[PDB]
Amino acid sequence: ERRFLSPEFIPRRGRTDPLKFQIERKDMLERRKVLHIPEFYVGSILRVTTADPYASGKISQFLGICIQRSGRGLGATFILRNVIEGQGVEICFELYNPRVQEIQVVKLEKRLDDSLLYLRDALPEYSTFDVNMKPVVQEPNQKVPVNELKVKMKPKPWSKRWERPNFNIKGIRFDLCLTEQQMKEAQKWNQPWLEFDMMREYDTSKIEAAIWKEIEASKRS
Amino acid sequence: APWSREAVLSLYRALLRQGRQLRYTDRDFYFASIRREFRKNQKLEDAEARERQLEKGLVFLNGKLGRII
Amino acid sequence: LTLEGIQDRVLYVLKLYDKIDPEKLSVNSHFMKDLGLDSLDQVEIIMAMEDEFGFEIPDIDAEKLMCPQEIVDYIADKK
Amino acid sequence: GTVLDHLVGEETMADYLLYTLNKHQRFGYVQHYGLGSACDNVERVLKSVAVKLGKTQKVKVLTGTGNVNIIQPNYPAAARDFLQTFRRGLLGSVMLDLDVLRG
Amino acid sequence: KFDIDMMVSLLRQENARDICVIQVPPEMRYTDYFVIVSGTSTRHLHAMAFYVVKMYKHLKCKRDPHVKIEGKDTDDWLCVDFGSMVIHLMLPETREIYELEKLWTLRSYDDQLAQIAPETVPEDFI
Amino acid sequence: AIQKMTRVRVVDNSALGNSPYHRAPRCIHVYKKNGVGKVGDQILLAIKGQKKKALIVGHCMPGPRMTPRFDSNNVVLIEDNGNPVGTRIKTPIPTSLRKREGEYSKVLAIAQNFV
Amino acid sequence: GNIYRTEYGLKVWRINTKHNIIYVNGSVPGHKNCLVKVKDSKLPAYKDLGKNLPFPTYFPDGDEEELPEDLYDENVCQPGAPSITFA
Ligand SMILES: *P(=O)(O)OCC(C)(C)[C@@H](O)C(=O)NCCC(=O)NCCSC(=O)CCCCCCCCC
Ligand SMILES: [Mg+2]
Repeated sequence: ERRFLSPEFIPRRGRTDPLKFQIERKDMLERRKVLHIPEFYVGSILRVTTADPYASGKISQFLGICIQRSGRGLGATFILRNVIEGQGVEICFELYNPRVQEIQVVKLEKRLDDSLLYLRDALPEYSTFDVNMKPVVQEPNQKVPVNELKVKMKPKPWSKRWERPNFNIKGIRFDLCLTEQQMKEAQKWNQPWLEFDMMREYDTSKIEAAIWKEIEASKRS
Repeated sequence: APWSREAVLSLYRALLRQGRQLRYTDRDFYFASIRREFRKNQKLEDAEARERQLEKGLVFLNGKLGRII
Repeated sequence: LTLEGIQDRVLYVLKLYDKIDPEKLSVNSHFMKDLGLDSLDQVEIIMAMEDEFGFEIPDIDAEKLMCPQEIVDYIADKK
Repeated sequence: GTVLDHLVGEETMADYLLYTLNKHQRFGYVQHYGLGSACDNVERVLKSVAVKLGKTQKVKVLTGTGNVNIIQPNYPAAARDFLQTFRRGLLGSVMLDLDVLRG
Repeated sequence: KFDIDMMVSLLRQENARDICVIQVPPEMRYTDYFVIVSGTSTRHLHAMAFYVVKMYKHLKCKRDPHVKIEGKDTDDWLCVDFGSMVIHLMLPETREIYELEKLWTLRSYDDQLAQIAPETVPEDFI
Repeated sequence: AIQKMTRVRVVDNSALGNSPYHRAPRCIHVYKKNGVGKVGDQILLAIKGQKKKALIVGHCMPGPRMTPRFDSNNVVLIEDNGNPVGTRIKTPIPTSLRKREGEYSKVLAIAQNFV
Repeated sequence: GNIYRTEYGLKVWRINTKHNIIYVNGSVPGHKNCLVKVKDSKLPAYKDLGKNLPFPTYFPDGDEEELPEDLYDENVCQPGAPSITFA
């Protein structure tokens, strides 16, 4: 019995009044019951159908791999990346924007890293996907598959120093692109005291329970 | 050299069937455009590019990507 | 209908053509050498007469017409 | 050499000097660089010159997937050497005002 | 009602040669009807351009916004884009240079589109 | 996104835009008050010893939401009056040129892909 | 900072009757959970616009009817409304 909560439902730490969060979540549940938002993680293949305002409201389609799920509240967004014709594109879709017609999970999967921003510097075929690929079936009551793919990287320089410990990336074959001295040099930025700093961990266990009660209460009503 | 000669003439007259049924565009230009298009794409002797011209002619007959009326 | 009205209409629609030279127009006008017509030209002239005289002629026989005598023959026995 | 070559671009007069050599039908560069035969494609001539002298440079090329660093024959080095050889006189005498002289 | 039926009729009295109308499917996400008009002189396309917009503004449709003439400085090519209909008034010589009929009927199957080389991603040397 | 001395990628099939040395032309002037070029703005290119005007269709800099973001800066060449230099466009281009005010119907007609 | 500043020309998109919440357009000066004084706009273009507004104020106790839960704008798309399809 696995239950999943959308990441944007958990508010960021701060001094914001929880009453604002309650009203924000009420708008989500009112919007969610109209447009179904399927469960997906970073690395899943998503096809999003929207309407273009300045093209006589014609139906739009875009397929790509999710690489980032940031934002909070009704402004939550996810980024789909794909290579069309040989040129890579990225679109930052909005979950609760009424322009969105439907969201379909072509392939539900998880990657070894929380964010796939390093795919920009990776090889092109690790981000290129067929636009009209047939969605695959997901067995009910089954654990979400986790992809252990270790992509191959283009030669340096990169957009960001992905090998530094702060990024904490476990989906890159560093030995095929960086020498042993380079790895040791990047180790100088490691901060072993961060993982043991008890005062910077955010405990959301008492918060997710409150969110779940609100979600089910609205559905019953 | 092509898939079959009979198909090539069959599609050419099939285009004229559509041209006879059209309403908006000019018949004189439509008839002139299709004939001169065939005049240059023939006698190529490659036996493969003419097959590429066949499939692009086929989708023109279907008109699922664009239809001239 | 009148058999005479068939052949005269057949030759009239042939005389309407511009590129070909109306030098010899008999029931046995062979277009390959007299007029130098290719497969496209032979197909097109069939549409040049079908639009005003026809509407029951498919491709299964139009590829082997080869002479103005037999459209008169093909029209006569079709009606 | 009355003006600096960099402000005009070493490639533009490499083709122009190649153009004048073809007009004079001298072809002194063919045996100097060991080229197979006289050519008019400026980029291919510089490719042979860079191959002949083993000059390679890495550059950034704008692709559809981003910027890629690839190693290519050093065309500016080839153009500069090719220009210097002509100025030194190893490519034979030249006359750039022949066309204006005849009319 | 401002539509293609009146659009073609308004172009008849302007001696617009080689009128081509292409039904654009909604999957193309550009428009519904694409029109190509050939002219004889630069004044002729301008005369057609002013005539069609004058009727468009005067006849109906106060709600939709007005349309500007596109390509006034360009003598060879002129265009005007309405809400769902777009017209490209160009000289026949420009039509041969800028072939537009096949592209809007054949998507990525055009002769020039098939002529261009695909993405190569230049490789390293030696 | 694009400013003076910024390398750009030419997407149309113009003979001018094809570089045999794989050398990318760089912008020398941006036709705007602030000198910053977003999608749909007009700039100047110094390409192959010629000062040719150009129109930018995509940039690597992020823009507004629901707007596609390219990983490369794409340009299309146009004449001094507005006509495009190249004949057709192969790489996908944004559809926002319709909403923007300016001369964008020429490039859209010769464009192929929409994103 | 720590000084009084006023922002003008802010319209009201939505009003929540149950929680007494006003949805003013844009950003307003001050941090979160700060007290802001609100009043009608003083801009000359927005004068003589209180003809239909409550005067001198709204009296829910004496009102003949009960206000809806949320008062939206004509242009505002409701969260429960179907997805917008443009013309
Ligand atoms: P016949 O039997 O004498 O013909 C035989 C010929 C034509 C001489 C052949 O030997 C030959 O030379 N070629 C055979 C076919 C060929 O070369 N190409 C196939 C033609 S298909 C084509 O051109 C696509 C049509 C698309 C229509 C676009 C029109 C646009 C108008 C707006
Ligand atoms: Mg950077």
